[PDB]
Amino acid sequence: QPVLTQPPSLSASPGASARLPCTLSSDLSVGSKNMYWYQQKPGSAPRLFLYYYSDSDKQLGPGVPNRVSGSKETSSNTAFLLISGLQPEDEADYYCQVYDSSANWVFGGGTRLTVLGQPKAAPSVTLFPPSSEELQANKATLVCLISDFYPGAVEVAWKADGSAVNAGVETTKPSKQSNNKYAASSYLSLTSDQWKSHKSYSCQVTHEGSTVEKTVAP
Amino acid sequence: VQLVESGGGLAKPGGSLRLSCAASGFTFSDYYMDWVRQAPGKGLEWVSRISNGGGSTWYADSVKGRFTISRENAKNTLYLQMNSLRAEDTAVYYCARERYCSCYAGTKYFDYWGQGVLVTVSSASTKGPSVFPLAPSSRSTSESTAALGCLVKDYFPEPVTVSWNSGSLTSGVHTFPAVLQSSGLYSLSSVVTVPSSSLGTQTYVCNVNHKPSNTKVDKRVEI
Ligand SMILES: [Zn+2]
Ligand SMILES: [Zn+2]
Ligand SMILES: [Zn+2]
Repeated sequence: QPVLTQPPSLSASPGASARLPCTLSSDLSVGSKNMYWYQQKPGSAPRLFLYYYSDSDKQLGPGVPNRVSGSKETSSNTAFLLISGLQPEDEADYYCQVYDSSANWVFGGGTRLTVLGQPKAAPSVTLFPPSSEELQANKATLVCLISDFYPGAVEVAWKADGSAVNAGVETTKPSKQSNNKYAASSYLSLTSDQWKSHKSYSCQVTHEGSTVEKTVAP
Repeated sequence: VQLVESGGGLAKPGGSLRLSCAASGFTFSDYYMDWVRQAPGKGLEWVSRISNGGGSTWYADSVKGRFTISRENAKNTLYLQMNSLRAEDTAVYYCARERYCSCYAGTKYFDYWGQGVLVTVSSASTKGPSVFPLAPSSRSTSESTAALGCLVKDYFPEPVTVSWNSGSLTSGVHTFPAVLQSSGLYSLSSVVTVPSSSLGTQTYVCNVNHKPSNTKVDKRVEI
């Protein structure tokens, strides 16, 4: 079956051109294929980004800047999505697609485009104690919300009266936000008697060697 | 030009579901339509294709024999019938319009997409969430900003929609992606950051909607 091969991840410098490759399998010939590139940002549907057959047969998607274009390397059987003047706005997943009579719609695996040089940002941490209604149900969930950090790598540690907590912790992987910073959350599931049996609880977020800590008290 | 989908949700393995895509703002009977699929965290995979007249269908190998793409032009509705559902069928499903044209002769790219509906195939039971207020510690209320929250706890079928004050409070909302705990259930949280002064000027209620369990709760958060 025809295969469109894309790199899962690709990072480029701001103010420079990004060259997103899409190599077609030997079954197809790039010179004679309509290439369709789609853009997908987190939480939204894909949108048509660039239709490219040749230099005189381009078509940009509605709302797509003039900075983007296409290219073909026939000795590699590779199509290229070129994005000059790269900005943080251009961070998205880009999907390559062609049509074939056998396997009608064929998508590439997609490429996450990363724009480098974005400022580092410390995590903003909010710790919430269990609600009264939850306590009346004999349960207690501590909630720790971590937002607006860059890069997207944190690690959370829970403490109860300074002592490390191992059971009942569940932490999300980081997620891209609208402003290209990341968010993450950690939950401490306890019973009502485990809560109120300590003077306080701490959520401790480590980000590139620095640490932010919040505490709540029964 | 609108492609509004509906009909997702939870289905037991071997079960069935039907997806719908209502179209508006164009001659629906003039365009090819398609269903595209996206597993959580994975890429796009084409599922099905229907011509404008409806007499020509196309299916991907992973789907042949189990799904059926339909079209009702009298009501501008695209259908995706899904039988003998497998766990690998768990994904977000999109409808997409194929452009009309009449070697580059057929350009044929996907002009408009639907919003996507999540289908989850699982033997687990539907469980609606408990909604708990996340109230500040009265020390940030004597600061310049305060953070209010809602905890949407222990719901199995994704997704859950969270709004604040019936959609009228959007500036300063963080709705966090859900955590999947080892019990198989999901939990998410939402916080609004507001000026502490605003705590004396308005009330705060979060609108939590979990459609798979018919659980719609408007939770007041008092400080
Ligand atoms: Zn840091
Ligand atoms: Zn924020
Ligand atoms: Zn202890």
